[PDB]
Amino acid sequence: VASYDYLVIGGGSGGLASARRAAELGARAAVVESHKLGGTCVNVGCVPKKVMWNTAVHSEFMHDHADYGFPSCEGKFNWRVIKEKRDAYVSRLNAIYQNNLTKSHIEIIRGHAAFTSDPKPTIEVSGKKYTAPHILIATGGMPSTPHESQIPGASLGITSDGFFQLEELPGRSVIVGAGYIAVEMAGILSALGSKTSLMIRHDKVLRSFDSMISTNCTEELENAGVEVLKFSQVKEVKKTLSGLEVSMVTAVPGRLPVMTMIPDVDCLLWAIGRVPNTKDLSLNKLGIQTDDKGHIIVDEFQNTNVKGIYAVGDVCGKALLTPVAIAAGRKLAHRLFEYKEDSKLDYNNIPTVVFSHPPIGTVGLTEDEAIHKYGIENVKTYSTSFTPMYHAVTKRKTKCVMKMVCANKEEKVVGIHMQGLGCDEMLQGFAVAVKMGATKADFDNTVAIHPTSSEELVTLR
Amino acid sequence: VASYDYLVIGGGSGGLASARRAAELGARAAVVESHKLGGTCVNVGCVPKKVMWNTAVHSEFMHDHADYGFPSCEGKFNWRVIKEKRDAYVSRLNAIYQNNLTKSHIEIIRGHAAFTSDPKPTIEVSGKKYTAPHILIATGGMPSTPHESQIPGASLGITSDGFFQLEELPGRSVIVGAGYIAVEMAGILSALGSKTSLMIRHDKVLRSFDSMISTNCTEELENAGVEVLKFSQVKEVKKTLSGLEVSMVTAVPGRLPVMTMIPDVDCLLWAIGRVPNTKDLSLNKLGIQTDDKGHIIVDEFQNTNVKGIYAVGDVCGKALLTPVAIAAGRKLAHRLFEYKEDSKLDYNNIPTVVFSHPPIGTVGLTEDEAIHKYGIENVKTYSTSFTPMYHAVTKRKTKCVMKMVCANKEEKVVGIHMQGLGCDEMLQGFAVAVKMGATKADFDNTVAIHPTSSEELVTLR
Ligand SMILES: Cc1cc2nc3c(=O)[nH]c(=O)nc-3n(C[C@H](O)[C@H](O)[C@H](O)COP(=O)(O)OP(=O)(O)OC[C@H]3O[C@@H](n4cnc5c(N)ncnc54)[C@H](O)[C@@H]3O)c2cc1C
Ligand SMILES: Cc1cc2nc3c(=O)[nH]c(=O)nc-3n(C[C@H](O)[C@H](O)[C@H](O)COP(=O)(O)OP(=O)(O)OC[C@H]3O[C@@H](n4cnc5c(N)ncnc54)[C@H](O)[C@@H]3O)c2cc1C
Ligand SMILES: *CC1=C(CCCCCC(=O)O)C(=O)c2ccccc2C1=O
Ligand SMILES: *CC1=C(CCCCCC(=O)O)C(=O)c2ccccc2C1=O
Repeated sequence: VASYDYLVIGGGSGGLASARRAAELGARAAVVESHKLGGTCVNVGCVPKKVMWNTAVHSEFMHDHADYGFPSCEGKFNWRVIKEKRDAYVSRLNAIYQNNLTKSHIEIIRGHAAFTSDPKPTIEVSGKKYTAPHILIATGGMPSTPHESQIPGASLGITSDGFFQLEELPGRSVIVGAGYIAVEMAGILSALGSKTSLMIRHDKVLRSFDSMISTNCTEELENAGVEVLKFSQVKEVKKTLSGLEVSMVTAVPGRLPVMTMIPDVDCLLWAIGRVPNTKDLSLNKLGIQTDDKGHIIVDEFQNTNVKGIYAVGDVCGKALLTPVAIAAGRKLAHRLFEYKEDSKLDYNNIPTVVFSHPPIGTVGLTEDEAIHKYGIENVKTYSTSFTPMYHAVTKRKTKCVMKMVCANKEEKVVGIHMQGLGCDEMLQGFAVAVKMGATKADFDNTVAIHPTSSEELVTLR
Repeated sequence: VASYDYLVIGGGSGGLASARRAAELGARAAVVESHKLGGTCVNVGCVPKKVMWNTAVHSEFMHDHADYGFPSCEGKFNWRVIKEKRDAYVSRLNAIYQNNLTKSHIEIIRGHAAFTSDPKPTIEVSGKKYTAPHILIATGGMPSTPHESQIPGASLGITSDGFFQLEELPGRSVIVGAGYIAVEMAGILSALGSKTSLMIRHDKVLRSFDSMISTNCTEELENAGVEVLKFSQVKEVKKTLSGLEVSMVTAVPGRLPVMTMIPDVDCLLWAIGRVPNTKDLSLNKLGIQTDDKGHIIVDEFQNTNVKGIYAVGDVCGKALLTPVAIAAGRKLAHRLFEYKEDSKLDYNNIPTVVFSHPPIGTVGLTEDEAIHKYGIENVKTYSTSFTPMYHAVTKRKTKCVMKMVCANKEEKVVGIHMQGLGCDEMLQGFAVAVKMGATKADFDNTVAIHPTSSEELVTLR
């Protein structure tokens, strides 16, 4: 059996980040990947999603062209064109990167890995055994789809994975879900020309976000032309002559249930959650702990319940973002190969951007979370809403809302929430300030940059 | 004679800001304006400039419309259309603000103001004399134009003031200057279709900015189609049958000087600097101190050399920005009506954005300034350059450059400099962090937001 200092299962964001840092510290490592190196981020997540978002934004530009003094443009979008360019970009990334694994002298093991019953930490790929005193599980996850038994015909729908396989613009789309992936997909499809509906179980999207964001985002979706079907769930899906027929039940509180048949649907996209990839790792052979969802259980140092075995990224079910998987992986490498016992990722104040229209930026606690932690008596919030200057000459409008959540006497900034033009690139710097424990005084004592939307955050009344 | 509790000369950003708050604090102030209320910010500066920049940005992105999968869009810009909408927008702004002015009860005196003798601070406007225990001078400045004795025919050219009076797109434009106003005007004109040249005295633009920015900005201007005329100065201007003829002398080090006659110029714009408005204030009658340039000298509390008289804004020649004039003005009305010996604007680490293409963001010290203040041995810089993923599918390209200047062993961040897409809305948050005395560790400890350009600043190595 081949022996290494570090074995990483999964060549995605978390695995590659941890493997490369370990190698820089001298560790002899190998990465096991059953599919495409790069994982979800480059192949069916972050990167291709952003390219499609940039495309959707270009559609918004086409619409304001006349208002800005130019002759109107046609508007016939060609999905095939961007699809081909997007695929080429992903190919370049996959190539330019594989080179990095080579430069780091990290061995790549192609195939599906599974733990062996060997008393010593050992895995098997294809038919060969590999071992090491340190083994990292970074297998990520996958999109969740309903069972045929629960919702007959569910298999007729696609997920975000299928979204990236599309070669043409669906004429009519129905997205099921209220999370950020559901919101991003609905926004992109609608902006590019698809007659889009977003089906949600309650009254608003992004219910885990601050109330202001949940409310505002739902309203902007409706203003953009996305039909938000509230308190609705899919009961059945059936193939028709034109496409698919979606049977929906709407149960609004205070009203009676009603069934609706949505016809002529070209694309039914399920965006109801993610499930971890742990089913076939033979975790039981070592007694590796997981929850009833399949997530690997870990402590603050990413240790599983078994010595010498760790886990990071989507597989653990906490803060499912690329930079998080990367940071957790690198912090672990320093702990194991630089012997920094205190090296770990701080999961507090992790910033996130949702690429909606306009984009959302948030970091820290929501107003409700702050109230629960410090007591309503010790929480003070500042907020504002305005129409960005960009829309001064356009008929089409979007608004910008910002909220600052402060705690205690010194009004420590414990949360920042916003949606509006430019919020995607505006958040990072404010996140650094929040991580530093900035107070509102720190914000107010920073001179504003005029004229921008960002200056509103340092001039809150 | 008319008497008030606070007299303010100038109805601009610094004047209105101080007076408006003065009224708020229960003060009894009045403001004298010889021209349009609001000042440079709303009439011939910040706001209208940004509307024109947004228009230019629109035009630039639309050149990538076909690359993003849409049918090519023509680009015959109609200047008159935007001019009218811009004027209307400014009108709505003045009205909204005017409602807040009359609300705080502030007497507006029309006419050119000028000081008189009197053993006590007194001013006369159109024959009528006014006075008060506190007089604020906030007359701002104006564009500088060469004297006919120096450059014959110089009066044939316009300045930024005239730029905002333009009702048609000049076919051929020549902008003279290397500062940010010159850079912004050249970029807007060229983006909108004018055959544009930018004449500078040396090799690069923005020489007072960090070397990386000066170099990069000059290159981006050339890549955008702006002809940068280096080591060149205007000697004479003459009216011709088809516009203007600009006589220029070019003297590149190592080469022989040469005379060039630029024909068929439709618009010659002087952007060689600004001078303070104090030539007709008769401040000599009261011994008010000024420098050789005409700037009113003041201390940290904006006090002139004559008790009871203060000055803020562009007229003082330091940090010529709207938020600085506003803040200094508020901090003053604060001191004179709140009694806080420590109340004054901190002029350190003021952030600024230059609306070039792409935009520039900077705060803190340049690498050279830091090297001189801390010593080469105590300064370390981190920098990166990349092509934003927005261009992954476009033939046209712009780059993004970022530089972090650190000082001493803890690597305190004393400067951040960058140019690229989104940098205009990206800077504010980082400025808050720098003002807080953030170190590189603080930046690196903040989790990145992917995929964005802003995350590159927290992952520099
Ligand atoms: C549509 C979509 C949009 C998103 N947008 C964003 C965004 O804008 N920003 C952001 O920060 N995050 C975003 N995310 C989330 C981000 O992509 C994930 O958090 C990140 O990819 C997780 O990294 P990971 O390393 O845990 O797993 P993954 O990158 O999924 O990698 C796990 C790898 O392990 C391999 N593997 C699994 N089992 C085995 C085995 N037994 N043997 C060998 N190899 C195996 C897989 O094939 C895979 O390559 C998005 C996700 C989706 C789905
Ligand atoms: C083209 C251009 C673009 C700019 N872009 C930006 C930008 O994007 N961001 C930024 O922060 N800054 C920008 N600035 C700078 C900003 O506009 C100025 O810093 C700010 O307006 C200065 O405010 P102020 O109150 O000192 O003077 P001003 O606003 O110039 O006001 C002085 C007022 O006093 C009046 N006045 C003068 N003399 C007398 C007198 N004797 N009696 C009565 N009234 C008198 C004037 O007519 C005027 O209205 C720009 C400037 C220009 C020229
Ligand atoms: C998110 C992403 C990935 C997955 C990577 C984590 C790799 C980390 C490391 O080495 O520390 C890529 O593989 C990749 C490749 C080229 C360009 C962009 C990207 C990504 O954004
Ligand atoms: C820059 C600006 C100005 C100039 C003024 C100072 C106003 C300050 C204060 O009273 O506190 C405006 O007058 C104005 C009016 C409406 C909308 C925007 C603006 C500006 O950006």
